[PDB]
Amino acid sequence: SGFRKMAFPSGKVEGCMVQVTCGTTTLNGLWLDDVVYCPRHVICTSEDMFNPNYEDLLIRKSNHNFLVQAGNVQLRVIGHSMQNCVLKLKVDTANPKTPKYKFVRIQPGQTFSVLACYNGSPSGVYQCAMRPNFTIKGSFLNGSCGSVGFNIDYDCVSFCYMHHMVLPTGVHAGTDLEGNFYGPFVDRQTAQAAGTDTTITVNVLAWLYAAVINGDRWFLNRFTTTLNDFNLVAMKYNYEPLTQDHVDILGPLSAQTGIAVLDMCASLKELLQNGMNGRTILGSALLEDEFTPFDVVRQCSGVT
Amino acid sequence: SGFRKMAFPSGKVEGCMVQVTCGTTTLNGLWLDDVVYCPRHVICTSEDMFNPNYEDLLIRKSNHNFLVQAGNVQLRVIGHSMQNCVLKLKVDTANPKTPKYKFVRIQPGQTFSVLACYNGSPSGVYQCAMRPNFTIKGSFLNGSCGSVGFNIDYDCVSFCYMHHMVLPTGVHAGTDLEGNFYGPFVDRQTAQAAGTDTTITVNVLAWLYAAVINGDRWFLNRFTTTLNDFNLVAMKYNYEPLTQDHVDILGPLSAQTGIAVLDMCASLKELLQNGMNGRTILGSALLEDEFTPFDVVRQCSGVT
Ligand SMILES: Cn1cnc(Cn2c(=O)nc(Nc3cc4cn(C)nc4cc3Cl)n(Cc3cc(F)c(F)cc3F)c2=O)n1
Ligand SMILES: Cn1cnc(Cn2c(=O)nc(Nc3cc4cn(C)nc4cc3Cl)n(Cc3cc(F)c(F)cc3F)c2=O)n1
Repeated sequence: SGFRKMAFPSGKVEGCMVQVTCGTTTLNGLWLDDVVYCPRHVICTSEDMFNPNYEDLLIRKSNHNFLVQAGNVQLRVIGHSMQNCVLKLKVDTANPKTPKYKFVRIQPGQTFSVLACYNGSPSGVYQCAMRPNFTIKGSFLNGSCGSVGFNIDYDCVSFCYMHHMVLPTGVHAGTDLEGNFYGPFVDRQTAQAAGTDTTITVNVLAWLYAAVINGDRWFLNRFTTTLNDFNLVAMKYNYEPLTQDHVDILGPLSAQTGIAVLDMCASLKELLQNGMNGRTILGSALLEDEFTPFDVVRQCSGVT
Repeated sequence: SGFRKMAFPSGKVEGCMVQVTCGTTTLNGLWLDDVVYCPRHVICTSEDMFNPNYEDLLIRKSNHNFLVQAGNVQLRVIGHSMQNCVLKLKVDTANPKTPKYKFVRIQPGQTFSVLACYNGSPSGVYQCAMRPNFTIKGSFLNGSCGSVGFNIDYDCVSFCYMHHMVLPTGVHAGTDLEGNFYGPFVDRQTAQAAGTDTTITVNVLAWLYAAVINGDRWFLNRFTTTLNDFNLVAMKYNYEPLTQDHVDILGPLSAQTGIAVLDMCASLKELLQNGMNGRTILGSALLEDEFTPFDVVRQCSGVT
């Protein structure tokens, strides 16, 4: 009962966060086994940030230029290498708190938990989604560079995001853990613009199901639509088109609830055209698109 | 930049969660030093839950009736005692992962993070507020009894909530860690009703400040009101009355923003009377009342 923006427990990640300083530039890094992963922007002095030549800056550095602090313990840098936009600092000590992990790239519309960190120190946890324009609507202040996003699958942490920068619109941009940006951005301190964002339709439908599971039923009706008639309406309102694979993903919720996907699509059509008229769904007055079908199952049926 | 429902990192609590079984009844408990704290409802068999006589049930038990599992490790119960609605199971091993901690009772309107647990296993983290009617709007399934709420002050975990039960309306009720209920509830499986809830006015004002800090300014105006004129309007709309101490708490946000509290109160007056007319604030179409003034400072200025 109830429905909240729920993050994954963050303890397994917290013991991996460290602080990385290179001269007067400092940010967060991720310590797994005997490697520390962090944004390569850390080798920039303030003069280099606008237009860095990262290959040039890196060859001018040595291992002792890199200060890595894990709490009070200092870690000895014994090697360094660049992989796309991340720096890999080999250290002399393997992190005894290394969880089982993997590096995965997520798709637009998927959700993950962020551990926001400052000076190597975990500060807070929240859930967000990768937007279709490859930015996230995070909550980050100065000093959060290197903070990570992750999911938990049983025992295993899947890292999927490393925070790099803020865009002029206030949204955030970053890379996967192999250093490849999400979206068309580059790691330099310039004004870069995001493409126009759209609403994640399958998620809105997942959330309507969650509402029906929690006793909000006022928006349902008899009608059924077809994919094509729906998608014609979706596009007018800046919603991602719906596919057959989307419909199939919503299968478990369809079953548990007794409402066909195309049945629920007709309700969504109505909500889009007529609005909500001061009514709320799951305590919201807007259609919420940052819960996936898996988030709903996890919170309305049970997974630990 | 950005604004999210942010929870505290949960790692320090996660290593304290255990599973407590007494016959066929099972729930979560909190292992600190050599004590395990859990809801006393665990000594009820299914027949006892409607109208337990807890003093009777407890004397009929012995230490070996209590199965406590910390992951795979079983803990040896060497003593038991009841304190109001919580059971204290003394065990033979002190939890090596015990953080610095304290037990504090929170006031209505304050916020805290919940670690929702099942079978002793941490499942998710979210932030919520204690409502003025002493319930919380949580997200909990069967098996979450004993889950805890907490805050973090530097190094120190302040535990403030132990989850007991769900009410017919879908909201949740629990105790502090000394076993005293929040609100007029009792730990038995009967239908109990909550008092009528109200909106936490000081929090709504804290959130309007957060919006101004993040560039949402459309709702501001010239007018100033007085406490008395505002409180006259607040009460018509089921808002908690505002006090001088509330005004003082909003001091830091007033300063950082250049907008007097009574200035912001006039905007809130307008929003209450005219509504928002399809505009949003911080991505919400409702006035949000579950961020305290301290939550806003923490997320818009910086505290780790
Ligand atoms: C407001 N906000 C929201 N998210 C962010 C993230 N972020 C950040 O934390 N820091 C950045 N630049 C740095 C300045 C430094 C000054 N010192 C002493 N050390 C510093 C280290 C960093 Cl990383 N930036 C900007 C930024 C970071 C990049 F990694 C990048 F490739 C381009 C950029 F423009 C930043 O966005 N701040
Ligand atoms: C849907 N929901 C939302 N929150 C809750 C919390 N909660 C819970 O998890 N369990 C409860 N009763 C139990 C049944 C058991 C069956 N077995 C085998 N073991 C059990 C243990 C418990 Cl605790 N309840 C009900 C409940 C729990 C109390 F602690 C109480 F004092 C009165 C109550 F009515 C419950 O609300 N479920």
